[PDB]
Amino acid sequence: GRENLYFQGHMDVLSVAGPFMRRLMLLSGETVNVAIRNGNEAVLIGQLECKSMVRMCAPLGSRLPLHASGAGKALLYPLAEEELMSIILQTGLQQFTPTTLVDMPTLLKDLEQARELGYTVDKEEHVVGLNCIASAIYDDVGSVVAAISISGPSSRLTEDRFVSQGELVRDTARDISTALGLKA
Repeated sequence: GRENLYFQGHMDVLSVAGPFMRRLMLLSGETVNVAIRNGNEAVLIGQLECKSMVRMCAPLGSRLPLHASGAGKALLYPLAEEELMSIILQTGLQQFTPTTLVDMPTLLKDLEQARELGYTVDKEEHVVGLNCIASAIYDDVGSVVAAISISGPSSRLTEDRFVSQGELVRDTARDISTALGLKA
């Protein structure tokens, strides 16, 4: 079912996300990605690149770590601690950069913060020089079905912009969730 990469629910998120991905790319100036959970990794299924020659440009289908990428963490923060414990038992907490979160308590502390703010921040935890800011997309029952993120060079998506961009990503995710809920 939803464990299939081509699951219709995933495609439904893509079908309504277009307009919002466009607005987010324009307002943030960075590449916008849509990821879903598959095989205990975050897989990029939608993307809209920004126009800058230097940017994030992983291909669709790229598989990202759930505990170390912004997109991955956005798929994790809505989950109950028991499910999180289950996932990590199987994936482990591979270190990708010098600051990756590789301990369960720090990871949980970070996800609790993202749940309070409605967005997560990945500051070079996956790829050196790449910051990712992401937020969960939810279905009619409040379950997380996907995540949207802006990803770009750490020198451009700087710390002084995390709050303004985080709120824009959260609002964007919120609108996608709403659009997904419409019966057209």
